[PDB]
Amino acid sequence: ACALTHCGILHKEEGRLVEAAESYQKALMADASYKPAAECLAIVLTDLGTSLKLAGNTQEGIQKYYEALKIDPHYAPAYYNLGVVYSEMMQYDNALSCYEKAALERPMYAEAYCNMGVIYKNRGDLEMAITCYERCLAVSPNFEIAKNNMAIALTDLGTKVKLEGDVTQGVAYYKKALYYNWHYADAMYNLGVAYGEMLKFDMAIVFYELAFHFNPHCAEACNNLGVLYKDRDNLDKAVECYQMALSIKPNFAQSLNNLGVVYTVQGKMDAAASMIEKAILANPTYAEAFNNLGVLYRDAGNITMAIDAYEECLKIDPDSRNAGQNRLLAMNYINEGLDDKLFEAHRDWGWRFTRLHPQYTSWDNLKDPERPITIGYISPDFFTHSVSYFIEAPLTHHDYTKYKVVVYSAVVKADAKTYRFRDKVLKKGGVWKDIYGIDEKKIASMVREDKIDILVELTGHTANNKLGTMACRPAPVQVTWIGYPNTTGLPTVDYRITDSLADPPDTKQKQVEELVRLPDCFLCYTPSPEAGPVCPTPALSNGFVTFGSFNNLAKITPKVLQVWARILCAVPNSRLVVKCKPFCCDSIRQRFLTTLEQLGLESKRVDLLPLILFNHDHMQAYSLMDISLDTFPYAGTTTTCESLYMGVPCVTMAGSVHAHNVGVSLLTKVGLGHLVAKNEDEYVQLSVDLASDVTALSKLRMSLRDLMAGSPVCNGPSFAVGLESAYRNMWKKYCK
Amino acid sequence: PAAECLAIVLTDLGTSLKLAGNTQEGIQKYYEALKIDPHYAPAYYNLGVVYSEMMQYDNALSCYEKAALERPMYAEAYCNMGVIYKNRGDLEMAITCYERCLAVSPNFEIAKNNMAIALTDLGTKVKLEGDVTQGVAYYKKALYYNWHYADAMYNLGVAYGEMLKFDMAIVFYELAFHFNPHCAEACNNLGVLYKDRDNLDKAVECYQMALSIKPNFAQSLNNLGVVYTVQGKMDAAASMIEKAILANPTYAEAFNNLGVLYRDAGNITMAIDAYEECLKIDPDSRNAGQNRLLAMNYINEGLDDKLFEAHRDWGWRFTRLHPQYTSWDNLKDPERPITIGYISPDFFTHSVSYFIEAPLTHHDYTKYKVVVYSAVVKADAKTYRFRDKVLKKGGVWKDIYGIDEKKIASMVREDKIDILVELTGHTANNKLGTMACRPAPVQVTWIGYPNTTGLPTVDYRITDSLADPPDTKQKQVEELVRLPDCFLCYTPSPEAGPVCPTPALSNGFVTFGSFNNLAKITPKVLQVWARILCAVPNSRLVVKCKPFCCDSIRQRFLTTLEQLGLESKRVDLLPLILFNHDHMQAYSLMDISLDTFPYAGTTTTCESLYMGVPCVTMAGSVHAHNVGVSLLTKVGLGHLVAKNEDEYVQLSVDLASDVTALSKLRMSLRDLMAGSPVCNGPSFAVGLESAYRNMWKKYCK
Repeated sequence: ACALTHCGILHKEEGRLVEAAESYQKALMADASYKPAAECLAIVLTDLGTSLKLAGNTQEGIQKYYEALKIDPHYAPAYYNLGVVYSEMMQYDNALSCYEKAALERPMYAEAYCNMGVIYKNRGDLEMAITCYERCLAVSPNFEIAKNNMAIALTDLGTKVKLEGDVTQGVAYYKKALYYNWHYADAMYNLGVAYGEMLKFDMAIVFYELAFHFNPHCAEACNNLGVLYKDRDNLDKAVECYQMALSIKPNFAQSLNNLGVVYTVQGKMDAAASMIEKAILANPTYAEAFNNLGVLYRDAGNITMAIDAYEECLKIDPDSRNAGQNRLLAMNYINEGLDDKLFEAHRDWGWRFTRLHPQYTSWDNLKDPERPITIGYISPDFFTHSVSYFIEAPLTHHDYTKYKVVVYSAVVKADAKTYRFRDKVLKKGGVWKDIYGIDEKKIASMVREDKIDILVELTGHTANNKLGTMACRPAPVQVTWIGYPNTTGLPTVDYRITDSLADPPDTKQKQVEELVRLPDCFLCYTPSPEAGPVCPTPALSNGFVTFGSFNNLAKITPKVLQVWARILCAVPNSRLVVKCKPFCCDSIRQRFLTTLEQLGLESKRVDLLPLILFNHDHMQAYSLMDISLDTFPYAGTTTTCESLYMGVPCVTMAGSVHAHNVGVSLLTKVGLGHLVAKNEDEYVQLSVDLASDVTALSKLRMSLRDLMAGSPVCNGPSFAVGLESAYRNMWKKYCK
Repeated sequence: PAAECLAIVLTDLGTSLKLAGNTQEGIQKYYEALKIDPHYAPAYYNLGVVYSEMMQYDNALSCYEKAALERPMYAEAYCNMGVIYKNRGDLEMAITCYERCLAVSPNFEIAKNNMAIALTDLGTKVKLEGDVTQGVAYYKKALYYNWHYADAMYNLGVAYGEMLKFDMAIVFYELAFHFNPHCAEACNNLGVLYKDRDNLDKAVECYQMALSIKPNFAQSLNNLGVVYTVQGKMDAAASMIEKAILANPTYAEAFNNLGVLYRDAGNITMAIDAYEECLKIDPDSRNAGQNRLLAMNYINEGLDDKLFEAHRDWGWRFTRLHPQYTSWDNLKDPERPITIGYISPDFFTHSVSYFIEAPLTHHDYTKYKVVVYSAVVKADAKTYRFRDKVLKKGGVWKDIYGIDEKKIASMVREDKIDILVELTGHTANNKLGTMACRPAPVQVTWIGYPNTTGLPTVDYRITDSLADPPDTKQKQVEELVRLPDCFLCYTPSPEAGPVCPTPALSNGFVTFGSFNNLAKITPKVLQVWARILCAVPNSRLVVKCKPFCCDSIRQRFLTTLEQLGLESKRVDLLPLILFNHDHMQAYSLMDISLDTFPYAGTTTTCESLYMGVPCVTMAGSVHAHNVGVSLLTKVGLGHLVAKNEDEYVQLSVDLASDVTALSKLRMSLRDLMAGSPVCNGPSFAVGLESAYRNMWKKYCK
């Protein structure tokens, strides 16, 4: 048997398997119990079966493997090959059983463990497959394919666990996946998004960049990265990121929408329109694209089409918060108080939102009417924003020994003014909380944990508002004040602060909040220290009066254009300068000029200026004009204050709604009530009267800065006293 | 407008003159421009550049400061200020200048890169001060502006290694290499991390790469030498460590590793020399001191008091820099469930196991509650068998691998251990530092070391009256407690298999053999074995030592034997056998076991006697020498204990002269031992229990 076995081995080494197999079979006939001849015969039979498999004789291979296992069951590789055959024909139970038996006979044959793991993974049993790979690597820790499959399974498991809400375990699984494969793009991208979701943007960026580096075709990573840079106001990088995403996936609807948004912010209106329309074509059910289209139309002054786009969004997504709030905001630009339809719409939206949220019902605030009071101001606008020019007044002038100030800053990107506010608040003993990216319900929990007395929301239905916090009713008194000129539609909001001129006692505009009228002006402008000097009246050097307006375009309704055309026709050799951010786009400028021409006014006189992002020169630009014409039915607020502070008389119009009467309030309280028109005809008459005299106009210009500084509009202390008294009255009301 | 245009043209003229080498004329034209326009920033930028070129950094700073004041949107000026401050060492002002630069120009790639550099240097500084978390934060901020800044990734790897986040450290070292393949340090650290995970092949790859980048990297040379030592490539390890020593003569750890290699290779004298060099470089090197003591134990006949002096000195100093406890809440009760902790890292298939298993198997739990402190690095079926055996009887098993020593002592205190028994000694991965803390009221050493521990804090050493006779002259430290019977209870494995027929009966020649490790086979034992083999016609010696896997050691030993008068053909050198069964069966290859001196076998002698291979031993004046005397006498073979080399030779010749008697004795030896006190588990358990009780009584008194 020994000689026959060695002859068979020698024949096998030459690959002449047939005679070797015959020799081994003869040896088995000579001495069956010779277990080494049996082992060699099983080996040769398995080699024959493998050759037959590779030759396509799969059934003959099966037969040879069964023969081998009849000769030497212990021969694990025959079980391995049988398992492979069972797997290819999808007999997964037979395959797994064969692999398990092979692993019993040979527990160090890693490749079987890997194949079991792969098969189980294809069946969605990620945990079992992972265990199989783990034991495989316990047998051999360098086997590549097994490391790669372990990384894949770990990433799939981390994603599965994360979608169940355990973000931390998902992150741990992704980190382990990168341990088994440090250049697995999927793991990196998943980590990037998990980190981004948990307010860790720097790491998120690094991860998205790595994911793109290792997998250039991860268009999703480029899109996400562009979004993250956009939120950091690095618009150029966002532009490149989205362009790359579209170079990999031209029809990537998300990149189309996001790039459209970025173009909208930059004022490139035509490009924004084109990209959002492409997004709609790519995904007709992409509601957010409709919302962004509505925003684009609103900024371009096409309010009707903006409302239509928001309505399309709300038919596609009834719960779209952004569409509803932007719709209400857009309606505020054109609906003058005649029909109580806007108020009903706000009420209906508020009832829907109050259904979408369960508020609190009790408060632990000690009901002492005379104790000090904790006032929280909550807003995303504690940066260089219009609202910032007014909230600065109370933050500086509160008596902090009686009204403890808490600031909830949701500012996406701080700046020197945010830091200035925090420094003032902290130096006077106030709490400052940055709450960007924190769930609204967690905001409500925080507000309740901070024991606030009066919560003042300053945003209303504008961008990045926190009305979800207000719906929880975390505080015992909720107020809106300056960010929005109409009712918010929240029954949980108790009061809206105004004055007796913005909302006369006989106002017919219905609102849910009780109006709190301050004795003076409800606004206290804090002038920028960079305002610089007043320039001489241009009329003295140009000989002609230049009217102007630095309001937005959504506020300049066709009717305003008609009235301005009447003004310019009634005053020979006069000019109009209009500065707004979307004039950069040539198409919008052209439509605006054509609209003015249709009213019979020669475009040449009209100077349309785009926006120049520079505070000092932005404020100094009022040296280019002589008389500001306010817009209606949405009066200016900050623009009127800036005009007055520069010495430029500003003519406003009175109407039936708060947004219309804000200009009346400011002008009357600064002492220029003779510049408040009641109707379009008086508006024209007042403008002509101002234009007819230039020396008195120059004296007025030279006096206006000092007049305003001496007025209630700049009397920070008096405003603070009045506002504190109002708050105390609210508190006493609460105690009763 | 004319003044502005003239200033512009004069500045262009000055720049051309500078590029033409007329630097002073350019400076003069720039000053003329600044007289025509004190606000023309480009002139200020030029002045700053030239002032830097002449290394007049203060004027450059002042000029770029006027440039900042005139207009706050000169990104280049802020960048240049940051570079200048970085050059002066100040990183705060540099960071601030770069921050302004990025505040006016965010996408300024140069300013991002320089900000990343400065942030990484600052993180390194802050980390060097102690605050590692802030260092990590600075490195992450660096990876924000330069996500591919390899140095930030490497330094993160370092910090995570210090933080013990080994998986993240691996990832960050691999990324560091990917973004900078010249970072040989990253390669080295990655390999180290992989070695610590018992993945030797990857570690070797990493070190070979580190050396392919930096051939004279001393650290990588040392680490690769160590890895080859673990793999047993003696010559390779030697060469590597020698190169490391040549690259850095103050790399103490390289000397320690060289000493370990020499000791494992049996070259004890030069191993001692290497440890002395290490202790010359670092005097508190725990590893060098303990390896030195262990190595001295292999060749030191009791003819001096230098070994005891060295042990006492080392122990004294060690304890000196070592806080310890001073009070115990252990109830002073002589009739209670005294808690006895056994602490050791070698519970797996190790020589000690074959003896410590006996008490674990036969120990009255209802009186001496046993707690096990297993510091095993890698467990196995035998570890699990021991854990199960202890547990099913009510013992407490605690795995303590990878826990700080002081925390081990604290845990022992919370565990209310009464008698703490250290079973390791001056070997490797010992916990003698825990013993120095004296966490338990009684400290005992028994089987892990054959000589004094030198620590005064250890109270007792377990022995018998044969290994350490009452009149022994060896001065030690601990109090000798002599058990009545053999201090050892061997429990044979269930893999010993049958005793086979006598070799001398079938092969026609007597074969001597030894399974002791090579470190114990001192030349003085080779000469004696050569005399034995010359005295016995047609004799064969079989030696199986690990280091023989390397052919160099085999050749050297064969040459040494040939120089002594023994034909190398007459010498059978066997390497390590992979499996237990056949390794144990290898006792069929010899007729007589030869014990070594001045360090006898312990486990090997018991194995030789269990397989039927009569053993000849030598008496001496040290425990390690007399262990063989203890075993043979207690088995009943005291007539096989020589008193001198001449008696050793005579006994070996006599045993070889009567093949018949040898065969009979071997056929009887297994049952003789099974009936002997060596295999009388109950009697040993009773003796050890009585000894513990006596120790406790002494303590309470």
